[PDB]
Amino acid sequence: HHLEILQIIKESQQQHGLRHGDFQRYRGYCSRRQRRLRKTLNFKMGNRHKFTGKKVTEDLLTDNRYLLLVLMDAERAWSYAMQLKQEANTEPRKRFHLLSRLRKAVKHAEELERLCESNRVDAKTKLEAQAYTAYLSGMLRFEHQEWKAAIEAFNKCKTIYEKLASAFTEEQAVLYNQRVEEISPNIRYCAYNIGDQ
Amino acid sequence: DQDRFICIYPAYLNNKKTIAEGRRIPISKAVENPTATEIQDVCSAVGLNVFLEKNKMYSREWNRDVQYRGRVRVQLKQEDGSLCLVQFPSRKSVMLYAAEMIPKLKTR
Amino acid sequence: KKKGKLPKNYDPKVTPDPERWLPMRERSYYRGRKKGKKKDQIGKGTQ
RNA sequence: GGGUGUCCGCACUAAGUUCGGCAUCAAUAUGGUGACCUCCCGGGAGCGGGGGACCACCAGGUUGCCUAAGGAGGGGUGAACCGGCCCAGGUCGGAAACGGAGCAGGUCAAAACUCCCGUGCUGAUCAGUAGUGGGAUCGCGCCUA
Ligand SMILES: [K+]
Ligand SMILES: [K+]
Ligand SMILES: [K+]
Ligand SMILES: [K+]
Ligand SMILES: [K+]
Ligand SMILES: [Mg+2]
Ligand SMILES: [Mg+2]
Ligand SMILES: [Mg+2]
Ligand SMILES: [Mg+2]
Ligand SMILES: [Mg+2]
Ligand SMILES: [Mg+2]
Ligand SMILES: [Mg+2]
Ligand SMILES: [Mg+2]
Ligand SMILES: [Mg+2]
Ligand SMILES: [Mg+2]
Ligand SMILES: [Mg+2]
Ligand SMILES: [Mg+2]
Ligand SMILES: [Mg+2]
Ligand SMILES: [Mg+2]
Ligand SMILES: [Mg+2]
Ligand SMILES: [Mg+2]
Ligand SMILES: [Mg+2]
Ligand SMILES: [Mg+2]
Ligand SMILES: [Mg+2]
Ligand SMILES: [Mg+2]
Ligand SMILES: [Mg+2]
Ligand SMILES: [Mg+2]
Ligand SMILES: [Mg+2]
Ligand SMILES: [Mg+2]
Ligand SMILES: [Mg+2]
Ligand SMILES: [Mg+2]
Ligand SMILES: [Mg+2]
Ligand SMILES: [Mg+2]
Ligand SMILES: [Mg+2]
Repeated sequence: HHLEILQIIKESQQQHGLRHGDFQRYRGYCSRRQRRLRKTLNFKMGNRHKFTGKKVTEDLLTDNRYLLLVLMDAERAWSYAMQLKQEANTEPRKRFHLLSRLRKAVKHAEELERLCESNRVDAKTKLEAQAYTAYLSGMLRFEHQEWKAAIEAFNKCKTIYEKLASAFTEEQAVLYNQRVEEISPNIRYCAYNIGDQ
Repeated sequence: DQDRFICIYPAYLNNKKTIAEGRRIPISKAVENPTATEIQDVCSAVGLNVFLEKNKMYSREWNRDVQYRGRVRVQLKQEDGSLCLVQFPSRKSVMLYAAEMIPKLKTR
Repeated sequence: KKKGKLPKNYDPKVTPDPERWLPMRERSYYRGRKKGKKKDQIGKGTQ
């Protein structure tokens, strides 16, 4: 049924480095975790000497466990991108690699969002995924400085996470209120770039 | 006025030679292995003071063979600067004419 | 105390091997499981 | 008396360690370099001055409807003669000044080999650490009036 996405990412990132800012490590754990999930679930992309596309179809979605796999693809890209943003302050050609990754990060989330359109997944997870996709669409379309699309995705994101926050305990609401506070400055920056003309 | 005649070496027209090899005219118009003997025959035939130096060779010609041997000299102007024939005002034009006529002699 | 019954517990000579329970490689039967390991290695390896 | 550890060809999960196979996307604007092609101008030759089209390698500026990834990575090493350059002799053009195609000889390594780092997919590895379970329970500790 269920999946508390934002909580997963926040605790995982906090435990495995981003507390002291180590995007390279978190990418590493994110990769290792995908390896563990794949080896356990006997869901291998590639057998020696040949490669096959992993398609996360709708059936195995009953396991409420496979979505985490795709979520890990998306987190892996997103982390690598932020890593480059740090290395680009001194290598500017890195910026190009950065953008490529965010685009794939968004692509995974959109496919992930597509998976959560299934009638086998609960409403709360559908909102968490919609908010995640909106959020990455926002960070990509922010690094392209395309302010109107960025504010569209961030307002979609803020509205969704606010919908989730207003439904449960203030104790659990704290995390969601922290995400909206967490991206608010980008929102104000977007507005100041729109109202300049 | 013997020694101010312009020079024509076979290579300027040999379509199976390259520009680094000495060719001066487009490949479309040049002909295959034209010889100094053939060039002289056509230019004397059209009315030009020409003479064949059977014993001169182009520096750029490595092959020491009759078909590549030769230099043809053509008088283009009289001492006062006037043209021998208005029809051939420059070196290029002579080369082109040679290439045009050469195939009609004994190619058949 | 189930003991897979208990009459037999005293019937064949009162108790199991005195080494009994303890490390299985430590007991005096002293088997070290060669061809069974080998069969299980080769099994896991080959997939 | 109960609970629990001590026992096992046990099981699931999570964070780890060590190690092998395969794979390493492109579009461009511009600049340099080499070859061919094609235009002009000048000369009695050798040749001198200049203009475009296009191919392939390097750099590296903007980019992605290219991904399972695919960086403008590094190390060793690596030279024929149907590669580049320098070319005694010699040859060809020259009155000469000198210049051309260039032998012999020496000479220069971008690539391809190869080993990695990075990235992705693998296949394993440890008489395995932790957590929850299971079968098991005379022996042995520990926790419980
Ligand atoms: K070196
Ligand atoms: K050589
Ligand atoms: K010489
Ligand atoms: K030169
Ligand atoms: K016991
Ligand atoms: Mg975060
Ligand atoms: Mg890129
Ligand atoms: Mg931009
Ligand atoms: Mg036993
Ligand atoms: Mg492509
Ligand atoms: Mg192309
Ligand atoms: Mg394109
Ligand atoms: Mg390129
Ligand atoms: Mg540049
Ligand atoms: Mg023009
Ligand atoms: Mg010239
Ligand atoms: Mg020139
Ligand atoms: Mg390098
Ligand atoms: Mg080394
Ligand atoms: Mg070569
Ligand atoms: Mg030398
Ligand atoms: Mg000499
Ligand atoms: Mg000489
Ligand atoms: Mg001489
Ligand atoms: Mg010389
Ligand atoms: Mg020189
Ligand atoms: Mg040599
Ligand atoms: Mg190797
Ligand atoms: Mg690197
Ligand atoms: Mg146990
Ligand atoms: Mg037990
Ligand atoms: Mg069992
Ligand atoms: Mg059993
Ligand atoms: Mg029991």
